[PDB]
Parts: sequence; structure tokens; C-alpha cells
Amino acid sequence: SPIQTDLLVAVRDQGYMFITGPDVIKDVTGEDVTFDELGGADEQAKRGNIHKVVNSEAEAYQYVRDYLSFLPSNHFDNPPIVNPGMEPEITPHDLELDSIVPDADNMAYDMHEILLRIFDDGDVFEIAEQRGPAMITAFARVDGHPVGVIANQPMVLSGAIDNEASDKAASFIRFCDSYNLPLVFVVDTPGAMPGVAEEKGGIIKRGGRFFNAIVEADVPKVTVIIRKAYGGGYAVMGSKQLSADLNFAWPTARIAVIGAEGAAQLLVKRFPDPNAPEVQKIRDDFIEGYNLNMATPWIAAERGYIDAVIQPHETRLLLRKSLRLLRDKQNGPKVQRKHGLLPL
Amino acid sequence: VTEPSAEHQVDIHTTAGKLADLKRRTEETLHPVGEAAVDKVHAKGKLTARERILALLDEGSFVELDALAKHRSTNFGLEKNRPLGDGVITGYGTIDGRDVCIFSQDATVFGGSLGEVYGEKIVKVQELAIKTGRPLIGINDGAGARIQEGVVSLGLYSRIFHNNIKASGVIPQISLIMGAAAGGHVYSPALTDFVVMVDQTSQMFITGPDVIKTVTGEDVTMEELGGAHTHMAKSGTAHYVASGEQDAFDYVRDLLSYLPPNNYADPPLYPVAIPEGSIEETLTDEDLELDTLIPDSPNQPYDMHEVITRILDDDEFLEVQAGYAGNIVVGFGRVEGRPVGIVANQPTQFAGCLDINASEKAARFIRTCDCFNIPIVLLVDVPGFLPGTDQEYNGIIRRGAKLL
Amino acid sequence: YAYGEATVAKVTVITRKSYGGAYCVMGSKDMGADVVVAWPTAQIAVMGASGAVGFVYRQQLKEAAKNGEDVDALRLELQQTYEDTLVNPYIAAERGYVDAVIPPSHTRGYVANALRLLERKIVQMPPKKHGNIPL
Amino acid sequence: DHEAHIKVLRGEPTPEEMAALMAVLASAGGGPAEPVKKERNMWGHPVDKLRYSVFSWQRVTLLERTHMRR
Amino acid sequence: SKISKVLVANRGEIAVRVIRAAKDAGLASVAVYAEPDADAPHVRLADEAFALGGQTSAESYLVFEKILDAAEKSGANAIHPGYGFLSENADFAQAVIDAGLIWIGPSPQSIRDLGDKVTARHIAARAKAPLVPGTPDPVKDADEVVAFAKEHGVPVAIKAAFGGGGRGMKVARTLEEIPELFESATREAIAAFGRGECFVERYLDKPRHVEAQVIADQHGNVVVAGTRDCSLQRRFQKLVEEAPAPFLTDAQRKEIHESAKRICKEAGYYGAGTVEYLVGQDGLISFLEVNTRLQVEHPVTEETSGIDLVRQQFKIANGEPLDITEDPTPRGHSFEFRINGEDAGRGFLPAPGPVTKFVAPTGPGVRMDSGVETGSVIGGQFDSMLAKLIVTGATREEALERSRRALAEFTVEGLATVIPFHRAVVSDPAFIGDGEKFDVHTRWIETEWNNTVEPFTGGDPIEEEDTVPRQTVVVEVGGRRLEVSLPGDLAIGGGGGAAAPGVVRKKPKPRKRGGGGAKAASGDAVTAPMQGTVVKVAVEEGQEVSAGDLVVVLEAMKMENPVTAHKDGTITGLAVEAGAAITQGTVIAEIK
Amino acid sequence: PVTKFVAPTGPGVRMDSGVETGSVIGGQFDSMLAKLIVTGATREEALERSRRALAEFTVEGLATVIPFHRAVVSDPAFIGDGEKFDVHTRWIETEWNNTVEPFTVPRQTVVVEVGGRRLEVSLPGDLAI
Amino acid sequence: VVEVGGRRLEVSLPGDLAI
Amino acid sequence: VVEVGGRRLEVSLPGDLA
Ligand SMILES: CCC/C=C/C=C/C/C=C/CCCCCCCCCC(=O)SCCNC(=O)CCNC(=O)[C@H](O)C(C)(C)COP(=O)(O)OP(=O)(O)OC[C@H]1O[C@@H](n2cnc3c(N)ncnc32)[C@H](O)[C@@H]1OP(=O)(O)O
Ligand SMILES: CCC(=O)SCCNC(=O)CCNC(=O)[C@H](O)C(C)(C)COP(=O)(O)OP(=O)(O)OC[C@H]1O[C@@H](n2cnc3c(N)ncnc32)[C@H](O)[C@@H]1OP(=O)(O)O
Ligand SMILES: Nc1ncnc2c1ncn2[C@@H]1O[C@H](COP(=O)(O)OP(=O)(O)OP(=O)(O)O)[C@@H](O)[C@H]1O
Ligand SMILES: *C(=O)CCCC[C@@H]1SC[C@@H]2NC(=O)N[C@@H]21
Ligand SMILES: [Mg+2]
Repeated sequence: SPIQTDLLVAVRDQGYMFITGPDVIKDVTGEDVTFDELGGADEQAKRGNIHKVVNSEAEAYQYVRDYLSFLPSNHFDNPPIVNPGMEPEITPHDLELDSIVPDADNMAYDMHEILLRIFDDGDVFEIAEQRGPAMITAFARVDGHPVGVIANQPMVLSGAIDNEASDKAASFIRFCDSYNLPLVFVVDTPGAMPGVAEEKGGIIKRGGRFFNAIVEADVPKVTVIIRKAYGGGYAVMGSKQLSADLNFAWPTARIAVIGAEGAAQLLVKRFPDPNAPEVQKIRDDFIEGYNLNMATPWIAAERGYIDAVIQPHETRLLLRKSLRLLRDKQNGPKVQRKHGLLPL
Repeated sequence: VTEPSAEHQVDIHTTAGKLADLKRRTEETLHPVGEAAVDKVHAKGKLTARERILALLDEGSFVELDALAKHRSTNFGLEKNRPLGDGVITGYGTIDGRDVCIFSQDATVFGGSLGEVYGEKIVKVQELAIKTGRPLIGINDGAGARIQEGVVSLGLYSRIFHNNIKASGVIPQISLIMGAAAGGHVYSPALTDFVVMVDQTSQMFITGPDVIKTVTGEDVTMEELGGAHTHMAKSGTAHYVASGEQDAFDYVRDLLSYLPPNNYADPPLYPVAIPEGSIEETLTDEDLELDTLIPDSPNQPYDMHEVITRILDDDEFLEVQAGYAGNIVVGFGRVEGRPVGIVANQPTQFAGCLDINASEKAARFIRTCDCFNIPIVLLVDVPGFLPGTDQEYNGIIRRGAKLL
Repeated sequence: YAYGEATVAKVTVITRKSYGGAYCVMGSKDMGADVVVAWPTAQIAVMGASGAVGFVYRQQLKEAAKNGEDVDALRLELQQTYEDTLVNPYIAAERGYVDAVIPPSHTRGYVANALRLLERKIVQMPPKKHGNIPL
Repeated sequence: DHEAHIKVLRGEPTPEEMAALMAVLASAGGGPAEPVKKERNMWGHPVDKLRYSVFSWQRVTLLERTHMRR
Repeated sequence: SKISKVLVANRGEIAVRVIRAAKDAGLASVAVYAEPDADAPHVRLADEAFALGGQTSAESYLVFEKILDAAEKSGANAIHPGYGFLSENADFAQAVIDAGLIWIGPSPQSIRDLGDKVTARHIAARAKAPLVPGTPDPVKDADEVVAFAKEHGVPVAIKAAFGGGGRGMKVARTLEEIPELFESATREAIAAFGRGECFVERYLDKPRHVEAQVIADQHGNVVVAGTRDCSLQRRFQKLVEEAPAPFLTDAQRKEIHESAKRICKEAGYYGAGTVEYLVGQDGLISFLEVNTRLQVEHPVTEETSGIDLVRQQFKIANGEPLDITEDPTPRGHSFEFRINGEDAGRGFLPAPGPVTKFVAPTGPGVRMDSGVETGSVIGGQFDSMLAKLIVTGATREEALERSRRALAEFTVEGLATVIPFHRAVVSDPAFIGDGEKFDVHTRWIETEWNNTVEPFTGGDPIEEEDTVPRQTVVVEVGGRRLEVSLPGDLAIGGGGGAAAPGVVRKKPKPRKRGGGGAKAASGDAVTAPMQGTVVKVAVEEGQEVSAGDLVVVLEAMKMENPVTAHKDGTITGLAVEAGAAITQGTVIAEIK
Repeated sequence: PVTKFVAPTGPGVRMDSGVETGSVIGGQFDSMLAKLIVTGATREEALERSRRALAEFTVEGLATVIPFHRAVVSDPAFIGDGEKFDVHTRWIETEWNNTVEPFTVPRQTVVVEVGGRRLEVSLPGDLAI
Repeated sequence: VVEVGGRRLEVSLPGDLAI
Repeated sequence: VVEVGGRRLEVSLPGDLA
């Protein structure tokens, strides 16, 4: 019954969740396992069965009050509007965004330093922090209206979309759609994780479900691209081709099928091994030309795949303008039916 | 190594350099075929496609979409000239505090002729308007299809027309014509709800004077063929003929002030305080001026505006198609703040008879009000239909049945 | 308006010309024609080659006149090259605006197939009280 | 205390000039805008006037939404 | 030769000050700018300019090759270094002379000899200036330091032989403090300056700081153009400065005017400069050191003595003799205030930010030397000083009264400044004095000023009532002008419309992470807390570290900020190298 | 309209002004704007400083005497020939070469009595409150 | 009546004072 | 409540003056 609900909050060292207890596991299957290893709050949060873990019941109560403060009472009614109209001019906090992205593409940064600045205040209320921590799913407010924020976290695993980041985003997108919250996508990702462990973990279906949820959702969809948007990362993170309504990039954005290093490996594997430094020199030249040309905002802007390239400081007020326009979005033409089927 | 200030560009391997590169690319979009063309348009006394948008929209409200777009044609050497924006400016903004979607075609880029990317930009902003349920304003100049681009340009015309048909009766569509709209450029205006023209600087025609001369011998100027006066008084296509571009924007804002944003939103009522007491207790001297209006002879005409302006609030009345079929007057007003459409016989023309042109004028106005839930008030003073074989042979039966 | 509004099955057979705005009006694909086929003789173009060449080659046709050359024979050579290049069904088929170019005898087969499959079309407009046809 | 007050940001009026200012501003101040008895009355609401295809998703996201939103 | 085209190898207010001198000389002026300064007022003010590129000073204004290449490609014939950066780098001064350009400054050897403060002390003893009881040589070890501390008593200071900008000194009040302070100051001098050499001397608890403006000549002439008091210092840098030095006996005054000239004579100095002095509460003078450059505070001596001290540098670089023969008398009194982008309510920490407004004071007695204008932006790469305000009056009390006006007229917005501090001190009795002495001294701001300045918050909404929109209107009542701010949700006289749609209002959350017990520190990543330059990396890949251990030092605003481990673990993925530019939130390493 | 007003600053300059960026002027008042004061140790130095400061002074949106000032501070008639200079109270009109090329709602009111005071109160014409 | 700081005052206001 | 330079000044009026 709990696992059907929209939000599970567990108290650490007190809340536990498991089907079969240690004793029955032991005497049926021989394994030794403590309650923490089996179904402790932190373990089930990392496994994504719990949405929040707190140190006390009072903290759980306050987390519930905050969570409910972003939501309507039901599918039909409106949410509460909190502190509308603040800061209508460009602020120093907006102008701090022009230099927040580091100069080198191999660097990483905490995405929260962007998220705390592009919304109405620091009330970025994060959900399922521990599940798939390469992805942030949070509530925020724009001009006092709540929105759901899906943002990559370059600070973790280079922001690659793992199995749990995928299913976390899919679940949060469907929830936000059910409660009519606009979706804001903040993109900085190399795309899906490579590797046999993620393949066997199901990355094809979990990505398929993320793609399904993003196309299914009817709410306003607005996208801001920060640096990398490669391959399936570009597609899944609210691409215009996947029905996102308005798409903006910062001038640091890089939109491509694959990053320069990957394209350089596919190029160089046609040569012998790099025993001759001409091979190294060709890689270095190719990577510079690619980062000047293919891996830039400018091709997607020239083709209209993104609607504008914006100065970073514009982002907050441009999100307000965009979501005021999109307030009455009606998604269609769509054929009503029992339901849309989903990769399972 | 050091570089002189006028030459050096901030290193695009840095965030600050990429930001400066964005500022360069943005600045280049203000004059995409060079400032000599902007100067040439000002010397010809006209606003540029960007200045038109910024003069219509509320100041600083404009957000531009696809600013950096370029065409991708390689036919007949077009790849050698790829001006930013492809010669149409598109986006959204606010008029009088209500949000609207806008495009404005730029005659300086290939004569404003429609290419593939130009069409895709217009389609994007049409779809945005339909999807949001907000008015669409199109500002139109253009020498039709961009002939070096193939049938692709006709495909994009077909898509633009199909979107105008979908949006028909869903969102208010307003067309400003501010130059020569030639060929396919004329059919989107015709499919929109209201057409505003500028009285000497704008024309619409399907086939140009040179082809008309070749096929018929009729030697006609482009103004006589497609001018704003022609499309008001003769063809009945234009809804307003502004004395200038600013007057056209003022009329478009007046129009938008009566309309709801879409067919399901509530109309924009002004706050008016209703005075207490009976209808007979609340007669003003301006009402009492109506009791003596009607001449004693049943056949002596009078100006119906003397009724319209007295029953409307503030006497304020936005007449539509004022120069066409003057035997019927149609237009917007307010009654206690509620928008209304007036449809009134005008005794001073054809003694108030109905004819073909008045019947079509009133029929489309009524159906436009009915789409957008605007109540209609009819002021009736009609002796019959206009007698004549010209009316019979031109179809007064078939086209009078439109107003029924 | 009538063609773009209509939601019954729509089939277009192009037999020689479909030029300019009349291409758009007479059942273009992007107006929502369900099946478009063209006969081998179809001619789909922005405008007739006479008019097109005089515009596209303005540079050459002014320059040759200032050189005093046989501008008339140059116009005929350019017009022939344009007609042979672009005034055919194949540029529209390449764009996919014609779904198939067919032997004319296939017309009844393609039509009957389309009409048999499209007797119910699952298509819709935005909700409205009614449209606002230009009247 | 957390109310937003009127601030005389510049000047230093006497209590008579304060009283004049307040009596002017207080009688200029708007009346019962957004009135307390704005009843619900959905009779003939525009959303019921529209034609909907039998499968139109706007039957969910417009019609039902508009009737049920409270 | 004579200067014709001069390159000003510096930025900001001093760049404009030198360009303005060049214009007042008819010289052609060449500027240079780093990438951040591509829009700075001096680039517009110069007759010509060149972009060095590079974001940090270390890859811009400090690069000899880039500055010499700018002078060559511009065809300049003279270089003025301003102050800071290369202005006291004797190796650059040499490279400028042997590049065949007029070095507008003192000769390299004089810069070297005065840059070694111990060689400067040997020269000052030769010149027989008064020195504080202190070691005449570098000390060997703490055992000698304790010996001296017993032979000449306590309190005692340990000072680096090459330290400067306020870093170089630490003091013991007691004999037990000597060992660890000697260890620290030794290894910290080795780290910051390479030269670990230190010397030890008696410490004044509450000294005033006084200096002579010296003009010196290739023809062997020297003039004391004036004197200044600079005792208002926040760390060991100045903030408010006076000319002439107030509240001194004429014995002290003349002894300064004598010993400064003797020091210049013995040093062989030429060009502009200063001799700094400390003055005790006992009234005893001691020589401090000689700055081999145009000082920041030349303007107050320009206003009181009437000399254009930069144009004098042009004359001296031309090798012309001094056309002033003797020490000019003052004709009034002047104060300079540094307009630092520092928050006095937050420990005078500097902060970058936009200058969204800059309305300078004007009019009676007021001079503004601003390196900034409305719409300028300050990043964390260069010192916080925006501008200098100089105010003069016919007597110190009138100059203070004018300064009170000017500082109340000054408005700067968008970033924190020390202006609220200047507005306080121009009204604090400790600095007004009793008519014959101050209570201020070079530790007064950090210990005995009442820091009543509340922290900067810009325009941010902080409390619930700040969130309500406001309309500000001008009203006349009885003809009295009032400015009245009306809340948008104002309701009086039974009015409605407040919170129209059912708005909720609450105290908005600060734009920072939760901050209770952790911020990012809940994770493994170490992230940079502000924009800066990674000037030191204190770890290597794979090192085990413990909470509190130093990971990197970020230079920002030329302040050094340590970034330190929040947890124990293994340094993994150390992403940065010494000298890298870094941004707030950038991941430095994972402690994993 | 005084659409821009960048006053000169720096060494040896004082500015006393009645206008700032966004001010307006009309013929009912003096049509003066400001007074630039320049000083030095000598006449020649003060002229050098003036030849700077008058070029640093930028004013836009209306015509000003600044180009005349910039010219006259350049004129050997006005530069001292040691112990004399040629200018006179007719010099601008009769001797200087003037080659400079030419430049190319109502508020609400209420009358209120408060005790013995009579007080007009006047307010912006559109006060929403 | 208006009280300003608690000091009682009386204010006479035009028969058409609004906005 | 009205503030004059931030000095508080409670003011009282009849409950209606519109
Ligand atoms: C009621 C309402 C209900 C509503 C319900 C709604 C529900 C609906 C929801 C809707 C759901 C949405 C559905 C989804 C949306 C779309 C998402 C997709 C976009 C992406 O997410 S986009 C990823 C980025 N995309 C790659 O990495 C590929 C490439 N990157 C890789 O890493 C790949 O793993 C791989 C294996 C392909 C690379 O490896 P390789 O390319 O296979 O091989 P190689 O390069 O070694 O071959 C040699 C190469 O040289 C050339 N060549 C010359 N000679 C020969 C020769 N003789 N033989 C072969 N090749 C030759 C040639 O180019 C060849 O390449 P090739 O032949 O082209 O492959
Ligand atoms: C279905 C739609 C079609 O079939 S379009 C067929 C008609 N279009 C035409 O090009 C001829 C009719 N009108 C014109 O082009 C005239 O130029 C109009 C629009 C009436 C205005 O004349 P005017 O102001 O003198 O312009 P112009 O002839 O000097 O041309 C100026 C620049 O614009 C260009 N231009 C013009 N029309 C087109 C077009 N349809 N396709 C492509 N380019 C076009 C001209 O070539 C010229 O550019 P440029 O100066 O040669 O670089
Ligand atoms: N012997 C001393 N007794 C007391 N205070 C001293 C003594 N020497 C220095 N100080 C204090 O140290 C401050 C800094 O002077 P110091 O010469 O040590 O460094 P500095 O000013 O940064 O040097 P530089 O000008 O060479 O860069 C002085 O203003 C004074 O406050
Ligand atoms: C740094 O940003 C440029 C020079 C400013 C610092 C220098 S240090 C030595 C001088 N003394 C001072 O207070 N500022 C000058
Ligand atoms: Mg010093």
C-alpha cells in the first residue's frame, strides 16, 4: 500500500521497509542480512523506494507540510500562489550567472548554484535526493507559481543519466503532469551511461520510460541548456522534437550526437595505434575543430531546434515570461483512449 | 603576443568569450543585410520589420524566437547569401498587458519572399499561438514565394494556410499589410479575421501588373491594382485603411481591446458602475436627444451614427470596413463595459437598402462576433433589398442568404 | 478554407500542371491531402518557366543585353534548361509532396485503395463554435 | 509584526499634514475590489458551446477541467 | 629621451590618473587591458589601447612580454607602471630600460636596495634616520629572538625581510609566544616570498602612521612636496588618509622633512616616492620603509601643496631638473577616502558585483578619481578599489564638514562598499579629536571603532513584508513635498483587492543551500565557495586527508581564502592545478 | 532633453550643475546647465587641464557652448603671449573665428481643511492605491 | 476625525473627494 | 501604521472613508 503513494518519507534507524524479514530469508535461502542491509531507510532511498529520509518524526511532518505547499488539493484545483512578483528587475544574483559555468568542458560544478538563482528564491524543494543522484527532481516557483524542475547534476557521474536517474525523472514527470505543474528542464549531460552493468540494469527500458513520460505530459515544458547536450541526453531532456514548448540555450551549450572525445575515438580507430604522434596530433586538431563547429549552440540555433541563445542573466525573467505565455496550454491534437501504454 | 583593441576578440575557449560571441551574433541580427538597407527603408519613410514589432508590442515585452536562423538552399547560388533570420522576425510579447504572438516579414531580405526557413519560423509561431490560445498578429510584406527555392516554398505556404484554417474561430487573427503582399502572401491575410492596410504604402495582389498586361492588355499601376483604397472600396477585403503605420498599430490595439484571447476565455469587461433606479428615472439629456432624431417624413434619411454613438458608452465606436458597403455600418462598442458588436442600417446610403456587399460585410462581422461570444445589437431601418438586374445577375439571392 | 477544413478522405491526382498558389489550393499535401499521386506528365513548379527564368537569371539577361548579345536565344536556352531541370513531378516527389508518381492507368487502383482505407479518419480540429470562413 | 506599511520615504510632515495626507489617501483608496460574493454560475459557459470530436482530449483537459475546477 | 607616447601598464583609477596626466602633457596615451577590463573607462579615455588577453593578472598585467609587445606594437617610447603589479618589479624595470623605453620610475638598483628592507635599514642608518630599537641584522633563531626580547624587552614583532601588502608581520606580547610565531612566520615567509629571512624589533601598540611625499631628481635635488597621515587602516592597508599630517609638533614635522631627504640622498633615489614613518604615543618617530612608486594617496598632497606629482614624474623621466626648489607650504587640509567594494558590516570582506549606479559627489572642495562608472562590473580578479574621494577645506574642521556632506551625497549601488564606514568615522569623536590629538591608530578600526554598519543586502527581500510590491509616488501636502511608498496589497477604508487571487506571503528563503550542518559537504566533492584563482594546491591525487585540512587556496580580489576538507577520506579526482581560474560551485576534488 | 550628461572629473576639475542625465530645459529659465571650473599652478597648466576637461565633458540631446569652449581654449588669441592676450568684451562678436558646425497627465488636487489649517493636497493624476 | 500619533484632529473633505 | 523615515507612527481613522 505505501509503495502506491506519491511520497514516502522514512525516519532513519526507525523506518524500515521489506517483504521478507531476515529470519525467513536466513532459513529459506541461507543468507545473512541485517535490517539495515535488507531494507533500512538509507538503503531503500538509494534503491528509490523511499523519497525522503529524515532524522526525526518532526522533520518528517515539516517535510510533508513543505511538499504539500507546492501542490493543489486534487487533480482539478489550483495550487497556492506564494510571494508572486518579487524582484522584477535584473539583479546582481541574475548577473552572477554570466560567469557560473567553468571555462573548461572537463570541469564539473554543483547545479544547485544555477537552480538557486534562476527561480524566484532559494526554495528549491528537492525530492528523492539520494535516488539516482546524477539527476535533480525538485519543486520551485516562478512568479509564485509552482513548477517541477528536472536538472542534470554534473557534480555526480559527470551528469550521465543512469538507470535510477531515468526512472526518477519518468516518475516525477508523470506526477507533475497529473498535478498540472509546468516542467522546467535544465540540461547538462553526456546522455545515457555506458556499460554492461547498466545494460543488464535495464537502461534501454528505463530511458524508454523517461522518453515516454516526457512525450506523454501535457503541461508546459520549458528547457534551458547549460553546456553539454549530447545524443539521447539532448533528446530526452525536453527536446523541442519531443514536444517541449520553448527551448533556450546559454552560449556555453554544446548540442551534438556525441562529444568531441567520442567522435575522435571513432575517427582514430580507423587508423593504427597511435605509435606515430601524427595520430595524436590528428586527434588534437579534430577535437579543436569539432569543439569550434559541430559541438556548439549555433547549428541548433540556425536550424531552429532551439528558439534562442540567451545571456545567462536573462534566464529568470525569461522563464517568467515564457510560463505566463504557456499558462493556458492545451496539448493536442491527441486521441482520447483508455491509456497510453508504457515500456514495462 | 598582444593584439590591438579594435581587432582582438575575447577567447572563445572561455565562457566570457562565448558570451561575447553571443553578443556579436545578436548585434548582427539588427541589420542582417547591412545598415545601408535600414537607412534605405528609413529614407523611404517606413519602419523596419523589427521596429514595427517594437512599436506594436508593449515596451520590453518582446521575446524573439529563431533570431539566428538561416536558410539552407543551394539552388541558383542562394548559398552565397544567407542573412540571419531568413527575413522574418518572429516571437511573442504583450499588448496592453495581454500576451500575443507576432510575426513581421522583412522586405529587405530577398524582397521578403517566403523561403523554407522563413515558413518554418512562421509555422512555429502560429503553432505557439494555437497551442496557447492567444491572439496572433502577422505583419506582411513580401514578393510571394522565393523563386529560387523550389516547390518547398509552396509546401510552406500550404502549411501556413492550413494553420490559419485550424486557428480560424479559435484565436483572434489580425493581419497588418504594410507593403506589397504578392502571390501566396495574400491568402494568409484573407484567412485571418481582420485586415488592416496602410493607405498608400501597402498593396495586395495575386498576379502582378506585368502578367496582367501580358494576358489582358490592361495597363494598370500596382496601386490601382492592389492598393488599400481598392481593397476597401471595391474588393471588400480590407477592414481598415490607416493613414500611417502608427495609426494602423493604434487600430490593431483598439481591435484587440474588444476581443477575448480565445473562444473560451471571458471577454475583457471594463468596470462600470450601474446607476440605480428605473430606465425612465435614469434618462440623460443625451438620451432625450433621440426622441427628436427621426425625421417626420418616412423617406427623409438620417445618420445612424447619431443612434450608435448615443447608445454606446463614451460615444466610443470602432467602425469596421467603414469605407465598404456604406449602406450598412458594423463595428465594436461597449455597453456598461461589455463589448458589443453593432450592426446598423445606414439610411444615408441606398436609403438603407441591403445589397450584396452589405450582406457579406455584415455576415462575416456577425460570424466573427459569434465566434468570440460578443453580443450583437442590430439597429434596423431597412426598406428592402436594393432592386436591380445587376444585383440579380451577381447573386443577391445566394449572397443575401449569407446574412440570414 | 473548404479544402483545409474537410475531414473526409481526400485524394489528389495531378495531371500536367500544378503551379504556384493554385498548387496550394488544389489539394496540396501540407493542406492535408490524404493521398497525392501524380501522372508522368505532371508539372509542379513555383511558376511557369518563362516567368521563372526571367527572374532567376536577371543578372545574365541584363549583362547579355548590355553586351548586345542574342538575348532572345539566351532566354530560350535558359528556359529550356529550367523546364528540363525543375518543371516535372520529381522535385515534388523528392520532397515527398507527391506520395507516388504513377502510370496513369494505376489511378483507379490508388484511388479505390485510399477510399477503402480512409472511410473512417481519426482526425480532429481544435474545438470551436464554428470557423470564420472568409465570406 | 510582518505587515507592509505605508512609508513616507522623504519629508517630515506635522501631524496636521499627516492627517490631511491620510484622509486624502484613505478616501482615494479603492473600494471592495474582488467582491466577497462572487458566486459560481456555470450556466452557458463558453466551454459548453464548443464542438468537440468524440475523442477530443480537450474533453478532459478543457471541458471536464473547467466544470470541475473549484 | 623625452616622452612622446607613454604606455600606462596599469588599470583602474590609477590608469585614468596617468592617462589624464598624459593629456595634460599633450602626450599620446596607450592603455592596455586584460579580458575583464575590455569595457573599463580607461580604455575609452586613452588615445590608443591594446588587449593583453588573459583573465588573471598573472597572465595579463604581470606578463613582461605582453606589456613590452604592447609598447612595441603601439610604438610607445615610454612606460609608466602605475602602482602595484610590476611598478616595483626591478627585473621588469631593467627589462624596460634595456628594451630602449623610458622607464618612468626609479632606477632598478634603487628598487632592489629598497625592496630588501634590511638593505633599506642599512641605508636608513647610514642616512642617520631614527630607527626603533631592533635587530640591525637578520636574526638566526628564536633563541636570539628571546635574547633580544629580554635585552630590549617586549612586545616584539617578527617581520619578513621581503613581505609586503600587510602579510609580512606577527607580534608577541609575551616570551611564551615567541617560538610558534617564529616557526609560523618563517615557513609562511618561505611559502609566500621564498625568502625566509626575517628580522625582529620592538612593537608599538598604538602607532600613528605618517609619511613624506618625496620628489627626487636625476640632478641630485630632493623636495618634500608634503606629508600625510594614514593611520586609518583596516587590516594593514589604508582606507582614509590626510594631508598635511595633523596634530604634530614642528620638531617632528621638520625632523621628517629632514630625514626623508637624507634617506633619498643616501639611496640615490630619483622620481616620485615616499618615506613612511611610525609615530608613537610617546611622540618618537621611527622610519618604516620607502615605497619606490607613486603612492595611491598622492592626491591629498596635490590638493594641499599644488604640485602635479605625476607630471613631475614625466619631467623627471625626461631628466629635467626640478622646477620646484624647496618644500611647498600647505594652503588647506584634505582627506582621501578609498571606495573599496568591501562590506564593513561583514569584516571588510571584498565582494564582486555590478555597479548598477555610481553617482559621484561633486561641487565645493570635492574631487573624484573613479576607475568605475555606472554599468561597470567588478570580478574577483582585481583589487576591490572602485574610486577615491578627495575633499578639501581651509581647516581640518571645515574639510571634515565638507566630507560629511560629500559622503552623504555619495551613492553607489549594486555592491557593498565602505562608504557607510566613512560616513561613520567622519562623525566619530575618536577621529574628530580634541583639537590637538586623535584617538585613532593603525589598529583602531579593527578594535575600537563601534562597527554599527549592518550587513549589505542590496535590494533583496529578506522579510515577509519585503515581498509586497510597492508604488512610490510624490505628494504635496500644504505644498510640503513628501515621497510616499504605498504597498500594492494596501487596504485602508475597507478596501479590497489585496492578495486578489488568494496569494500566500511568507519570508522568502535565501539563495543558499540549507546550511544546517552541511551545504555541499553532505557529499564527497569539495567545491569552490567563490570565484577566484587556485593559487595554491595543498594536496596530491590519492592523498588521505582529515576534516579541516587545507585543500586549496583561492585568490579572489587578491584576498587569499583557504578551502578546506569537510570530511576525512582519500583525495580523488583532484581537478585543478595551481593558477587555474575557478568559479563558485566548481568541483575541486572528491574526498572519497 | 538632456538625454546624456557625463560630467568631467579627475585632477583640477570642479563641476557645479543644475542638470543630470534625463533632465529637461525650456526657454523660461536661464538655459544654463553647469559651470566647469579648472585650476592649476599656472595659466598654461590650467589651459592644458581645460583642453582635457572640455573634451572629457560630454553632453547630448541639446546644443551647448562646449564646442566653442573647446575651440577658444585652443586659440592663440586667448593663449597668453607672455604678458598680454588679445581678447576683449567684443572679442567673441568681432574677432574670434566662430567656425563651429551646427547641431544636427495633469496631477490630481484636493482642497482640505484640518482644524485651522488650509491645505491643498496634490498627487499624481493616476494614483491607484 | 483622524488620530495622528493619538492626537485627535478633524478633517474637512470635499463632497466629491475620490481617488 | 505609517512610517516617517522608519519612525513608527500609529494613525487611526474611521473604518470607512471612501
Ligand atoms: C492518450 C495519450 C497517450 C500518450 C502516450 C505517449 C507515448 C509516446 C512516447 C514517445 C517516446 C519517444 C521515443 C524515443 C525518442 C527518440 C530518442 C533517440 C535519440 C537518441 O537518443 S540518439 C543517441 C546517440 N547516437 C549514437 O550513439 C549512435 C553512434 N554511436 C555509438 O556509440 C553506437 O554504439 C554505434 C554502435 C552505432 C557506433 O558504432 P558503429 O557506428 O556501429 O560502427 P563503426 O564506426 O565501427 O563502423 C565504421 C563506420 O565508418 C563508416 N564505414 C565505412 N566503411 C564501412 C564498412 N565497410 N562497414 C561499416 N561501416 C563503414 C560508417 O560510418 C560506419 O558507421 P555505421 O555503419 O554508420 O554504423
Ligand atoms: C506564388 C508567389 C510567386 O509566384 S512570386 C512571383 C512574383 N514575384 C516577383 O519576384 C515579381 C513580383 N514582384 C516583385 O518581385 C517586385 O520586386 C515587388 C515585390 C512588386 C517590389 O518591386 P521592387 O521594390 O522594385 O523590387 P525589385 O524587383 O527591385 O526586387 C528587390 C530585391 O528583391 C528580390 N526579389 C523580389 N521578389 C523576389 C522573389 N519573388 N523571389 C526572390 N527574390 C525576390 C530581387 O531579386 C531583389 O534582390 P536583389 O536586389 O536582386 O539582390
Ligand atoms: N615596528 C612596528 N611597530 C608597530 N607597528 C608596526 C611596526 N612595523 C610595522 N608596523 C605596522 O605594520 C603596518 C604595515 O607596515 P609594514 O612595513 O610591515 O608593511 P607594508 O606597509 O605592507 O609594506 P610595503 O610598503 O613595503 O609593501 C604598518 O602600517 C604598521 O601598522
Ligand atoms: C591590484 O589590484 C592592483 C594594485 C592595487 C594594490 C597596490 S599594492 C600596493 C599599493 N598600496 C595599496 O593600497 N594598493 C596598491
Ligand atoms: Mg609602503
